[PDB]
Amino acid sequence: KVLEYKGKKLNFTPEDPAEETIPADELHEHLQKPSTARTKRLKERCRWKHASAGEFIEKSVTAGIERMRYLTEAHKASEGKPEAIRRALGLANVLNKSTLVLQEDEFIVGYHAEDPNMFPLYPELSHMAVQDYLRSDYSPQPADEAAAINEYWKPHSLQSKCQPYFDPADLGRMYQVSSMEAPSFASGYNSIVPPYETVLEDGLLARIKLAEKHIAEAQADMSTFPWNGTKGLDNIAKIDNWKAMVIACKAVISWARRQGRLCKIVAENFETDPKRQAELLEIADICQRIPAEPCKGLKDAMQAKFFTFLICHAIERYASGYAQKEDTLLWPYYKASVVDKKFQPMSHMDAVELVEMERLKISEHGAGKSRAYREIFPGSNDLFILTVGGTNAKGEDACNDMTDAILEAAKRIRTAEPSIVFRYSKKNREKTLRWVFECIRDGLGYPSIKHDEIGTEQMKEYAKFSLNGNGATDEEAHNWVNVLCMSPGIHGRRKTQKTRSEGGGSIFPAKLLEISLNDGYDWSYADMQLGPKTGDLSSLKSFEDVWEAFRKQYQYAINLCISTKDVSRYFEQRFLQMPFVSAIDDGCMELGMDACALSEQPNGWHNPITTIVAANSLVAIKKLVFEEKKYTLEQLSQALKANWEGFEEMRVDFKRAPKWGNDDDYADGIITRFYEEIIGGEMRKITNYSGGPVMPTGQAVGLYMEVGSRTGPTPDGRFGGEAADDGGISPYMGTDKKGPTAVLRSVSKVQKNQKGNLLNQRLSVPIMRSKHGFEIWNSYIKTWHDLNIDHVQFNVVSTDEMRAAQREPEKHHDLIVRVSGYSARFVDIPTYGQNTIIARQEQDFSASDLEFLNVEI
Amino acid sequence: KVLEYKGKKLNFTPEDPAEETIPADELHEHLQKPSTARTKRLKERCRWKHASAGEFIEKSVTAGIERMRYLTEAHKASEGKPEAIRRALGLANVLNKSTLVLQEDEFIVGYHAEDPNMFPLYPELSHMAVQDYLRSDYSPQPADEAAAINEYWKPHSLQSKCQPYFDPADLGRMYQVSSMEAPSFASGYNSIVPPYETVLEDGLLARIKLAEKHIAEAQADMSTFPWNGTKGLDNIAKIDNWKAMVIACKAVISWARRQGRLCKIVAENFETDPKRQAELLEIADICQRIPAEPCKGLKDAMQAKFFTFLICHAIERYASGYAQKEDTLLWPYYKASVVDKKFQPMSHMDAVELVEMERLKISEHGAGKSRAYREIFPGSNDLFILTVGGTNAKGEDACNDMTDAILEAAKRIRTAEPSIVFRYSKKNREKTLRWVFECIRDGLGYPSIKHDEIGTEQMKEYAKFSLNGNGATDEEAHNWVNVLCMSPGIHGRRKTQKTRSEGGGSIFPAKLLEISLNDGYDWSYADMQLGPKTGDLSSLKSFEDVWEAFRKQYQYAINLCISTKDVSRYFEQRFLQMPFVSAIDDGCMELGMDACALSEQPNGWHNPITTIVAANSLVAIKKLVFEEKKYTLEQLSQALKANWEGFEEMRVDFKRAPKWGNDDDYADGIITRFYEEIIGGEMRKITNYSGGPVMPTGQAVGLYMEVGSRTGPTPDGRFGGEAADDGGISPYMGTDKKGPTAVLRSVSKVQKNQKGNLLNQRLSVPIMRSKHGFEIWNSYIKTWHDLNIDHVQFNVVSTDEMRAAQREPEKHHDLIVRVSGYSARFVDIPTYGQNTIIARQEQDFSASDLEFLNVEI
Amino acid sequence: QNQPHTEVGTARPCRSCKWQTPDPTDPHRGQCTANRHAMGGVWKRWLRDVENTTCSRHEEGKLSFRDHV
Amino acid sequence: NQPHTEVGTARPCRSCKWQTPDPTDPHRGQCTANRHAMGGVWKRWLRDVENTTCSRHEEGKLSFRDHV
Amino acid sequence: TCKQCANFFPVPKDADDYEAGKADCVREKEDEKGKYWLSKPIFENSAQCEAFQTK
Amino acid sequence: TCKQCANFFPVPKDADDYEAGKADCVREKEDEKGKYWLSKPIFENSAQCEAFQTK
Ligand SMILES: O=C(O)/C=C/C(=O)O
Ligand SMILES: O=C(O)/C=C/C(=O)O
Ligand code: SF4
Ligand code: SF4
Ligand code: SF4
Ligand code: SF4
Repeated sequence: KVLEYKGKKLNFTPEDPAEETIPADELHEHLQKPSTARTKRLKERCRWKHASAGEFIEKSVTAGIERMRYLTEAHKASEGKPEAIRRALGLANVLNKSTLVLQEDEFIVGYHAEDPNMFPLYPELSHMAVQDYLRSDYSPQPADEAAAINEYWKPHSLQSKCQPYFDPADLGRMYQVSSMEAPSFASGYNSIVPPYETVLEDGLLARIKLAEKHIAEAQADMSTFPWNGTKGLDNIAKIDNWKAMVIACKAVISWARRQGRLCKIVAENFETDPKRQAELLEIADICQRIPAEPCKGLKDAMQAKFFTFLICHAIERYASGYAQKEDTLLWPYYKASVVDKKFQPMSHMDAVELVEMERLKISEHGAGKSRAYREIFPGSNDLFILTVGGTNAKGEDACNDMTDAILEAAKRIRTAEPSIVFRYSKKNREKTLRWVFECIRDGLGYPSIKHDEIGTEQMKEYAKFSLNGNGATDEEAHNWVNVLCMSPGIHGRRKTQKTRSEGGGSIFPAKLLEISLNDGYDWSYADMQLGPKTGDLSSLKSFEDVWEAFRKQYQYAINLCISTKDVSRYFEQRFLQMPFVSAIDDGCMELGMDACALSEQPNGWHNPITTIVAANSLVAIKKLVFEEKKYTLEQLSQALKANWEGFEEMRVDFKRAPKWGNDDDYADGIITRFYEEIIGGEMRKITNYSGGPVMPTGQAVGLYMEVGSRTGPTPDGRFGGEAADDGGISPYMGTDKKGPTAVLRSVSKVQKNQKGNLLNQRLSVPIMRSKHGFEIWNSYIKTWHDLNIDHVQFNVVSTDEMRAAQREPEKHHDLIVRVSGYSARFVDIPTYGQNTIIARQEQDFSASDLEFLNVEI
Repeated sequence: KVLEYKGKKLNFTPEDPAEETIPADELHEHLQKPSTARTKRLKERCRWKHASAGEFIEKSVTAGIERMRYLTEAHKASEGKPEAIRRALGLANVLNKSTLVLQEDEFIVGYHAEDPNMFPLYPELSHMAVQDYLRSDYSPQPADEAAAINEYWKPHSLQSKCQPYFDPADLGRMYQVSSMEAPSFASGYNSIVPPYETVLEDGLLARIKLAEKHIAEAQADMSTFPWNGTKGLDNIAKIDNWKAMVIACKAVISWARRQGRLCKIVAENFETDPKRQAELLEIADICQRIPAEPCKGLKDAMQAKFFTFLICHAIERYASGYAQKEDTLLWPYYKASVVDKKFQPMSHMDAVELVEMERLKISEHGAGKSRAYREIFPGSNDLFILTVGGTNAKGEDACNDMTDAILEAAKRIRTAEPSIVFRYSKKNREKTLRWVFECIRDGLGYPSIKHDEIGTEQMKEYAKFSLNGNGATDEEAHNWVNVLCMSPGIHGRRKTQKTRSEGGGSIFPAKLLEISLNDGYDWSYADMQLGPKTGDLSSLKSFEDVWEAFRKQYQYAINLCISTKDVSRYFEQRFLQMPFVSAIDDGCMELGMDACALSEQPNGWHNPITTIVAANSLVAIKKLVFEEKKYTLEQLSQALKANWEGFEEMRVDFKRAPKWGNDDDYADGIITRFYEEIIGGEMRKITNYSGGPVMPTGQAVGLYMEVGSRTGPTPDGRFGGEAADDGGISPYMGTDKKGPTAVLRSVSKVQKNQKGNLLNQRLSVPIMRSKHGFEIWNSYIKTWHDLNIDHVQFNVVSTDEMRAAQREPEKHHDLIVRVSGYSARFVDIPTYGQNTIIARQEQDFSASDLEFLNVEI
Repeated sequence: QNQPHTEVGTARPCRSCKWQTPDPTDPHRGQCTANRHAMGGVWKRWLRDVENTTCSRHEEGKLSFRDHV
Repeated sequence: NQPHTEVGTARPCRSCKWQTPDPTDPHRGQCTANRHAMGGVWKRWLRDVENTTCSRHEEGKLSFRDHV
Repeated sequence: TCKQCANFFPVPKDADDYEAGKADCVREKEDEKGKYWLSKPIFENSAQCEAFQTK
Repeated sequence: TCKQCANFFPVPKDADDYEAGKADCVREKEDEKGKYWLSKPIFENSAQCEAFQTK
């Protein structure tokens, strides 16, 4: 294109001139540049386990059975013992009897199943999930033994413990995933923020010694005259917890050392290449010393990180995510290895190759989650979200050479997972910002940008509610990462989030609006009463009546949402203890408590998904039905029940009604109230297990497509089964004609009672691949920061490339797009989601847009 | 004899003149006078299950299996459910599948085993006890099924839960029952004070309705917007507890009604006598309405009382005792039936016959306790101790016609159990007092006397320490009964003691003094180190050094005792819930808590047994070893290791040293310091689970025989294996040579830091059985009350009748004697205990003795 | 007719129909995706019973992931 | 005359008439064979009733009257 | 074959513990002490024992 | 059997997981993606598998 700006003629020609000789519909097939030949071979040989539409993309991926079998064995043997010690014994049995895997060209080693094409299962979490796996084509084998395991675990499963405290009608409404996401105890889905810092600094031997010292001190206190029954009995649970930590840590050390032994055996007996043999011996020594001893170099740190990830996200319990401050966590070891060359001496490109291998190992991590969460992350194994950038405790820029290494590896290897979040501050140096823009302009979809000051202030605010008064300090508040996709949380040796029961889960306003217009009866999907009987159409005489009906629906739904999580946490700390995670947490170790019992930092939240559809529907109802009396509510209900068939003129009238993201005063006025007074305002009144408030972390993450299919037609003009809004604050597909700046100003208006909101923006490809684009992108980020919007993520892919990919998937396998909250391989996304992504407006910048953005060419 | 008193001539000739025509060696065989022929038939055919030396006296008594069988089934089926609901389900299964028993001539019906000659067992409490039962001749059958049941229960037993938290050496020291009684979790022994008042006043249907109302309110609170995670989760345990209460109460109602149905069936199909048929129909209707509905008459009250006792002491859990304020509890229904004749009209003699039948039913109650407690209550089924007399809330006399009916039934029917405790006050009317003296003069040993004011002040003082501020009020403090033998505790609808973990268990000073003289090494019994190494003999240079060595031993032992009890309670409330007891407690029902969790009234205590042996030994050590330097500590130790062989002169010198109970200033000074500074002083430093102090309740209860047989020779003059003192404060047998008044003054000297001290005294037969008996006994009790002595109990038996019963046991079946805190059939006591009882000094009253007592003829 | 109906022990269950995908939470339930609007919407219907339910549009087989949501 | 350990003895302490099982642990025992002339029954503790014997071993079992 | 015993007394339908086919097996016994009666819950179709009285 | 396999590597005495007779069964496996190795804990006395190579 060509833009006239302040007299200058801006030519949007790709920086690399050779890009003029590459066709536009295959561009992304020529952008990957693996740093070494080893990472190229690894990218070609990668065992991707992406999942979509509830099934796995590849026929080679199948569930394992070793974890179920060994956990069941240990549980049958540990009857009568303290539940924490029983959990430690279960983890120990799984780790001691599991098959270990070593693949060719690997440097970071380790796996979470008995075979590199498999993934573990979790019969202790949700028996319905294992039952769904048994009925699936990728079931664990032998099938009868897995069925016996599930039948044994059903009475002890977390689902069976949590369900007796709720109306079966409520749970039936929840499990439909239409107006409310199913509770985590019914699905087994979870998240965690592991304290990698403790593992990397201390080593597990130190944690064992600490737990043993505490045990001896407690036993001596129990034998101290004179005994005090009102204080001494507190030592029983502490001793149980500390013994569980010792068992789990000894098991993990033995497990890592057996992996190193496998490395040495393959070096001495199976491998022919002497270079490969020497490398295997080096890895074997690493796994020998790590994680028993503190980390001394960067390779030590990365191997320890991967071991801790395997235990905290796959083996001890299932937990989605990849939460960590990778650059801050790895910087001391980068300085030891690359800068100072004191232990494991390497160059910067060596660290780049190491991060490449880390990304590929994560790309091979199959997640044994339930069907619901094999549906809502199309085109990816799971959610893997790390955080870099930000500010330190003294408010100075936290960017370093390790951030640049991570970003360069992510740009070179072009893998969808793990996704990256960059906490942006004005303090952030321009070199790292150029690397972030390098990743974004290549269409990877990451790093997403988050407002650093907003997150730090949020951490400070939540810390005030701490039950033991040990919330994050003002200095600790700067050390935060995204828990899964969008919600900030503390990272470090202490006070990190340990379960999704603390925060997470979704509520869907679109279905709530639909049933508000039908007295709480979901006729479109389940033909059943999905909500309270807020009133028939004759009762909704004023717009305020519809507003209050939605308020009642929202209150009922969100109350169930948070209460299920708190009950899940109650039973998690009593029967689903994580002694290993508790061992590497300084607070759990000091207090002798389980990771789920102790909660020094509140972070309660819930995700409103499909908010903008309901908001636009409300704006259209107020505009046409009530204010202008052009259509009656009964006419609208008759048309909606008809799926707009024979009412097409009315459907277009409602579609053209004022919409979010056009800087429209009418639509934005109502929708800002909807966000702050209802979506955030009513949810804020709820208090969670930690004593903090629950605030909305708006996002969509694929559910927007699944919920929309389950949702019926809406006054917004959507037909039934049409996809909902892509992002929580994002404008709906093809509803924005005023350009990017107008969308930014609409997003700017909602500043109250939101813990986070997700904005998805599609930027023009020519401007981005042009030299002018980094300056435009920096200007947008600076305006967005001054606007105080919480988050922004960018997709830069031509429709032509995507349409070609739909027609020829094998040709377009390299291309990566961004769905909301994460990045996916386009060819692995179903046509439904691909079309929702294609229909996102590719935003072009005018002269007035740049003038608003304060661009200086 | 004939004693001249102040010039008047007192001749001690029996009131009954036929006693001059009965020879003195068979007297007590001709005193029983059953009120009706039915109770006479019941007395002749009574199925006594007396126990001695750890075995059962009769070969017809054998263990049952139904309780073990059905509890095991219910526990296997209830896995995964809340532990309280699991306990309720176990009780429900036992009650629903149990065989019910109806015997001839019974009016109060009901049993706790499948056969009238059998008793239940408790595999959930202590697996060692069940193992001991399996190796016994009275083992449950089939033996292999019982062994499999114990193998199933071992990992889940309470003993297995408590043992991991103590040094195995410490537990090994306790389990010998030599210096410290074994902890209740190791034996299964227990006690309880049931809230009979709630059952008799409300009926279980009301409790079920109340629990269901609470459940509904809690669930509605859990679904109330907005949810509060710091408050709503408290409802989970409450709902679990209330549902367990509903299950248990419905089971008990169904069980009682099935018993009534058995009565009706036997009336309609098996019985020929029309009088018996009508009686059976009456009992059947009673069991239909009782305990589902409130009691309306005296028969209702007695049947309900017996059912509640069966559940609280045998079926839901083992619990020794018969704790209740029987006259106060039964008075409204006696007044309804006998005085006002409003429902179930009866005469006074009818109530006497009813209490007779109750006493015989208790005489048929076999206790499935462990071997240790089949050893230490020789000559009785178990401990059954009820309390009558006392004062009401206003401080007025609590004696009534029901008290006299109970005492009259105890007088005519001559059964050892239940024993009676009479709380004495100056307010007590003279009519009841003679009924008390009527029982005592017959040699029954009961009713025992307790100081009312001391108990009431004790309840107030303990109430101050209540954790939730709901201790007994000053009015409630007057309503107290003995828990087992000697310790006061609140009775009523609320705040009653629910487990022996609150108070109970024993510690033995004689063995402690022995090991103090041997650096903590038990050479005499086990050849093992039983206590801390307080010091060798050359280190004990001062008498104060010996004192301090004993203090260190005592502190170690008492700390172990109280800590074992509190750990037992922790695991009782977590895995041994008693939902039925919780249902009939107003506090547990109101708060939705288990009977073992809630402790609104502290009552902590421990029993020092064999105190006077240690006290006299210390007095003799100071006398001869230090003050007179006649023997060195090494000479004394050499004599002890030789069992005084060749050291007889030394043995007589130590025996002739000043002893307790002779009003010796030297001995009483040292022993009073011993009681107040060490026995009471060190124990109160310890605080129990309820937050109250732990105070000594001195008593022997037969343990004195066993511990003496396990104790080596002592400086008091004992040979190895000889029995110790028979009470908490009683003088050692045959060591009091100054008459009864000197014993009274000595006992009165001890006033600080005690919760109770048992006093055994033997009064002369002619004086008590003469027409002057009451006046002398009343003067004795009046002076004993003015001397502020805690307790006294009497034996009225001549040595000749006891020797004749030893020679001709088959002709003295109705001879009843008093041991310590309980009464036993003399012929069922082993020769060892019989000889200890015979050797007690039969005291006689001089002129000066009566003058001290203010006897006015 | 074309809408689902109950048939006890039917030979053509929703379980074997290509338009069905198991429920996200309860594998005993299902989602019928046979109502495909011309504008791309997949108007799913909930299925309480996947073993004894059928309609006229029953087709044995299984769609690829591209044809599901 | 003192108790000694004999592996699998033909006459264990368990079957001796002078023995009564331990009050807490049936694997232990109480030897009541040292009866003083003055009435004392000086019991001695037995760690193992399965592999122990002395010279005074007499198979049988006293009545309760002869025990403590 | 545990239904036509003379000791088979069906539980009334109005009883709290009533189940389909449940009944009380009530027998009489006597030893040297006295005479008693035992009521055990059994079912209509159940195993018969040695003491089956006809009708 | 299952002891003289070329895939039978006895666990070193000093290893944290050492037991009497324990060993690693280490195989090399290859599909369309790549070549990997599997190490499962077995014992000297254990059942052999389909592919036994003599050491
Ligand atoms: O756990 C969740 O549901 C979401 C987390 C996030 O988006 O941060
Ligand atoms: O339970 C005990 O050891 C004693 C109780 C009492 O004497 O009340
Ligand atoms: S049989 Fe009919 S209702 Fe069932 S899944 Fe197939 S199309 Fe849907
Ligand atoms: S064999 Fe000897 S030591 Fe053993 S019980 Fe008999 S007398 Fe005692
Ligand atoms: S159990 Fe025996 S006695 Fe009872 S009803 Fe059946 S066959 Fe008759
Ligand atoms: S399992 Fe097979 S490959 Fe492994 S050691 Fe045994 S025979 Fe060899």
